[PDB]
Amino acid sequence: NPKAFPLADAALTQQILDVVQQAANLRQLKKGANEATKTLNRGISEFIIMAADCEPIEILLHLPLLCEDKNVPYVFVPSRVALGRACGVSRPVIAASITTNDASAIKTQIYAVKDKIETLLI
Amino acid sequence: SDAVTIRTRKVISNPLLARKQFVVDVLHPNRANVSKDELREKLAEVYKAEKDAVSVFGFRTQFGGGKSVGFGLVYNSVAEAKKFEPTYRLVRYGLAEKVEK
Amino acid sequence: GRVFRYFGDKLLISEAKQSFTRVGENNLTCISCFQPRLFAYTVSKDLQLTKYDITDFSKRPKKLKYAKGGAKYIPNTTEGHYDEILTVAASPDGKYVVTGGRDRKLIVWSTESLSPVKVIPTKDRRGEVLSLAFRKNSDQLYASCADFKIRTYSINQFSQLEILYGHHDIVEDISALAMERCVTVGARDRTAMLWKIPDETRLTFRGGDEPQKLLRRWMKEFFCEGSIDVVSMVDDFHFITGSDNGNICLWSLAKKKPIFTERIAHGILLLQPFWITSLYAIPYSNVFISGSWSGSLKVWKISDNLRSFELLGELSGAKGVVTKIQVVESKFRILASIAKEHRLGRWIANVSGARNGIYSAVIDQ
Amino acid sequence: YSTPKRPYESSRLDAELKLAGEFGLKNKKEIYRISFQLSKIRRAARDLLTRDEKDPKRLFEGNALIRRLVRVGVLSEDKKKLDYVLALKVEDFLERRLQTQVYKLGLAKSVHHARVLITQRHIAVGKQIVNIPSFMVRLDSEKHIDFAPTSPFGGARPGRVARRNAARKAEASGE
Amino acid sequence: KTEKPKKPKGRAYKRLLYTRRFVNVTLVNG
Amino acid sequence: QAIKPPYQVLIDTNFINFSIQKKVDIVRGMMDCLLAKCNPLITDCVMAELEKLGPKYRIALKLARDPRIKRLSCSHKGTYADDCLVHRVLQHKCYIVATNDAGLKQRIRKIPGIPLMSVGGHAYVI
Repeated sequence: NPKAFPLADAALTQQILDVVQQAANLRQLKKGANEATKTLNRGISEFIIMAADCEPIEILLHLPLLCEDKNVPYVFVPSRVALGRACGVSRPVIAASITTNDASAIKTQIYAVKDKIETLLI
Repeated sequence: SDAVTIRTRKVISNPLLARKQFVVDVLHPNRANVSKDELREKLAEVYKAEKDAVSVFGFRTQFGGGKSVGFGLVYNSVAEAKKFEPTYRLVRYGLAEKVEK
Repeated sequence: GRVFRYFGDKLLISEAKQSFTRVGENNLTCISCFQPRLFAYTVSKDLQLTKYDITDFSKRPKKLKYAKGGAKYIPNTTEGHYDEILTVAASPDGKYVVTGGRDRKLIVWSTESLSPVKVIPTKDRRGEVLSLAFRKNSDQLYASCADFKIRTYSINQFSQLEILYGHHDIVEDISALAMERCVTVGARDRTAMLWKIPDETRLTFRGGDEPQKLLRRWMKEFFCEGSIDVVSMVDDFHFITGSDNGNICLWSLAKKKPIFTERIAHGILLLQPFWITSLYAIPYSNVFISGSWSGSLKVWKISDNLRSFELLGELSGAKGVVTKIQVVESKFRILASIAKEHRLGRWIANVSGARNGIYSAVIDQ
Repeated sequence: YSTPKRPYESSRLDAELKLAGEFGLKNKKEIYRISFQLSKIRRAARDLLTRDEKDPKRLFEGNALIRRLVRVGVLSEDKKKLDYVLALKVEDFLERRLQTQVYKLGLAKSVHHARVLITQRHIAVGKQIVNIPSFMVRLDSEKHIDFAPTSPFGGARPGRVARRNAARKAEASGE
Repeated sequence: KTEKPKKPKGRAYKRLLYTRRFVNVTLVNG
Repeated sequence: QAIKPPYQVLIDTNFINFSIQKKVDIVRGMMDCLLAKCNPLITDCVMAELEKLGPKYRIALKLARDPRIKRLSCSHKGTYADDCLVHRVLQHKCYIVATNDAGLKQRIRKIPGIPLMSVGGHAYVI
């Protein structure tokens, strides 16, 4: 009935745009529900960022269920436009996938953000 | 030969020594350590007195390259250079004889 | 070097002359106007610059000459644009006018015959030029680059002077005046830096304040800041910034925080606001103009204590995405390169009256 | 730097082979310099713990101790309460060297090839070509980590050894 | 003087052991 | 290895007995030479061993009964402080033992991964 949960608040979402901005510059990001789905099939994803303003929404409602099945952090952002902006990208992106990399220097940001997602999911 | 773009900073006229003194700002992309002469060649035709009315010295350059910072003088005449320049600078530019005892 | 032009209450905005020109280009990115005979210069994403006569305030801009690039100039020192041009800036002598964009080339042109007088490579694959800034009554061009580099040029020798470093996202907007200093935004570091070239100093002002504290203000009686889209330099001691949430921050150079902060001007439309895609302050005046894809140009008058500003009016005839505002005087004429999309190609959320062209408005006294 | 008390301690010598193989080192004194830098800092942190709360000596130098560690990138944002600098680890220091951070920013494809790149007058921080592997990155020049205008992979000159292969083709196949 | 040593020096000498230990400890920890 | 502060110390009766005869504080003696936070833990077998040194050494007993020290236990009838701490440290890699008993000292040398202690707060790494 809400269909917009969990929805990230302000400075958290700004933190999402910064970390996904850097990891997109560090090439640690997949764009597409097909792409993010296949990284969930490979288990090579850290967490998933989804847009709430996508019409229709049913094309990506399976992604929170699959993140529940694979124990993967996931959150909603209300803008696919700013979700495009974080990708270094000037068109709307609805699905963002943070790929697994232990050789990443912003891995502490990954741990803090996923700490906030697991703070919200409980 | 890379459009040197010589700048003159701190321009102060000293009329009782008949001169305008100024800090020489030189950038040099893709070029190193131009001359003492070509600077006296180029900076004559911004002030228009004479070639040997312009004195310039110093130039402890920027580390790594691309910039040189020195100090320059300009006179209104050559007898101002003949009577008020240091005697080695007149030796330096060639306009003085090297009497050695 | 302080503000001396106090003429805001005299402005005949309610009966200003409104006009619009449809032009042969898709998604214009910048308009550049020269004032000593008057001219205008427009670049679009169709790889075209167009030269205009605007000396008659009573009629539309007069189409004079046009230059169009293409794939013929793919090699970088080919004298022609092969990719989209983000900016245009007429030189203060009127002799040259320079274009540059995603082609990582700054190609400067003579204003007489529209011939490519020099092509300059950026020599960096990420060095796309987003904006150009001339020093007023000088030949020092300030080049904003996408690789976090700021490349400064001397025009008459066609040379490279130095490069500035420090921004953490791409330099979207840069402004400069007659003194040797320039304001730059990177907009996702959300820190704007002033740049003194001889002093070798910079000033870093910080934005992106949390709306949580604003929640306390909602208890006392919003929208997130992620992109400080534009900047405009008013005088030597104050300036203004425009954000992605209706916040137009009035700034003093002595204050780390904004001396004033404007919440939403162009409005909204769970809820989404407009951004600030255009911002022009005519220098040393008490007045400035804001423009967006909201459909009106909201003009605001700075208070004389330099502490706040107040609305003068709107221009509701410019439907579409306003990308660049120019204002010429003599009587005042306002030109605007209005487009169907954003300069950096950003998406439009069903903009009312999606059109390409130039909007103009004449305000008297 | 300083020598440890025990010269031969096997599991201690186990991890020294781990980190130097991880971080691409060449000396154990390189490890000893980092621990000796930590030894004086972690000493002085106990001294301010003996002082009262809101002590202006603890306020001024204890927070300047914070700001020097927030600058170099070691200290996080949430742990800015003077106790994580007692619960530290040495690998955070080894993380902040530019020898590894160029490899953390891809581009190096080996921890040993990266050292080879540094000594050959490669990557400039800004305009400053650096030839010291112990820089302790400023945390704000991280995205400015990029090749020189010369020294190719940054371009503008092929270099004479590529010119020999240019000369070995253009003179043999040519004239 | 002996012509026996051909084995690496310093960093390359440091290089070989970590490659060996990566082979050794992986089967050891299993 | 997985080594992080704070540090989990295990203290027996004999460590404290030499600590009180030398008038050196236990937790302060650790945190000076460990330079980090400690986790003081006492098993009940250490406390039940104090039940017979009681009529001469109540001073260490009230020193032991402080809220600074956290409770540790085993649920058995007949086990000691020696062999219970043999197998808890056996199935982990994170304990530190504060003692002076030479018999349990060699037992530290057998299992790798465990630091050593001494006369009252001089630390000895693995």
